[PDB]
Amino acid sequence: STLRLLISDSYDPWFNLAVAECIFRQMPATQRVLFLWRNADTVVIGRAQNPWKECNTRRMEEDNVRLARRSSGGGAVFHDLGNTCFTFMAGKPEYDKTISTSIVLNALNALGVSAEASGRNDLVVKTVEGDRKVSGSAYRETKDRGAHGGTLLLNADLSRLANYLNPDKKKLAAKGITSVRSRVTNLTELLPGITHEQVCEAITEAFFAHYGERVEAEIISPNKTPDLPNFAETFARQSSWEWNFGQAPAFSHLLDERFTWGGVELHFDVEKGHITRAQVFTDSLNPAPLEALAGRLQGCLYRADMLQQECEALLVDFPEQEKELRELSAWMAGAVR
Ligand SMILES: Nc1ncnc2c1ncn2[C@@H]1O[C@H](COS(=O)(=O)NC(=O)CCCCc2cc3nc4ccc(O)cc4oc-3cc2=O)[C@@H](O)[C@H]1O
Repeated sequence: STLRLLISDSYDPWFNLAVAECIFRQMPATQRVLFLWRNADTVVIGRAQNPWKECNTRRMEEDNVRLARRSSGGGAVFHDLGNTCFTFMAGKPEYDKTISTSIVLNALNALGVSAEASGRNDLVVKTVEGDRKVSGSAYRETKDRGAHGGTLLLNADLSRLANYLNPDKKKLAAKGITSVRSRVTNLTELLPGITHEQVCEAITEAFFAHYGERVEAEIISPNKTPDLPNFAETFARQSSWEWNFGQAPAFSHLLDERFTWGGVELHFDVEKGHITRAQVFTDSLNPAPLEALAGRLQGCLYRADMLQQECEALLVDFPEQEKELRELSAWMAGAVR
């Protein structure tokens, strides 16, 4: 056949992405793939985004909310079990992202909701409060293939959506794509009790309709590594800090705090998750260890656990300022989460 339908029973955002990443390559050029999946408590960012800048990476860590960098573009979005994800995969030149959008759109109309796409990749319903966003999307192409993945806000926690997508005021000069903040709502406010299964059928039946074929859905299990080319390597890298966080565009961070022993200001040049340069500005009466720290951060990870390593390594050479340095390491680690 020409079609392929995949349903994920895994909620690991890293897992499902690794599946697409393995389906996207393994896919025969003549094939047309639909992928239906969900994710439990995650903030998903695009390839060219800065996690610390686009979402509350600190709040997520406190609350065990995973961060995932999708291979496609777009902005930062929050995933929750009331958030349905789809992914249409075709080959060029047959591939068109408007086709997929219409399939989803037709499917929505089959359910009794009347929405239309807008912007670059939104999907907005007309409500009493006006226009509300119930979906977004992002795309990925190569020389011969294509992939249009998107969401659908069925019954996500809108509170946690706002809470994690509202980052701590940080002082950042960052390259990359920034998110386009829109007003959102849940479809359950429109079709009370709409579930993930009900939606999947619509998107599936609309997919089967526009193509005229049918196929039995292939189910993926979480308790088993799917039989895919280099999945084990894919799922491993996709899950790494070096990808989700490291593959952020080059940026800079300005830090400041007024301690009782003086004020300290830090400038961080970060690239591939690594501090390429640290500069200290202080009015402390014993600035020698701080000017020394500035050098010791040459190449250090932009992460709270490695900064504290370098600080507890500094205490050895400068034992007199043990008190002052521990306050410093405590603050420095909390500003980079
Ligand atoms: N879950 C949500 N759904 C819809 N809207 C949401 C959500 N959370 C917060 N929002 C609100 O709207 C804004 C969307 O911002 S945005 O338009 O820049 N950015 C976007 O619209 C990007 C949408 C990305 C959707 C997406 C597309 C994908 N495409 C893929 C394509 C290929 C592949 O292998 C994997 C893929 O995985 C994907 C995962 C995905 O989550 C957020 O800032 C927030 O105010």
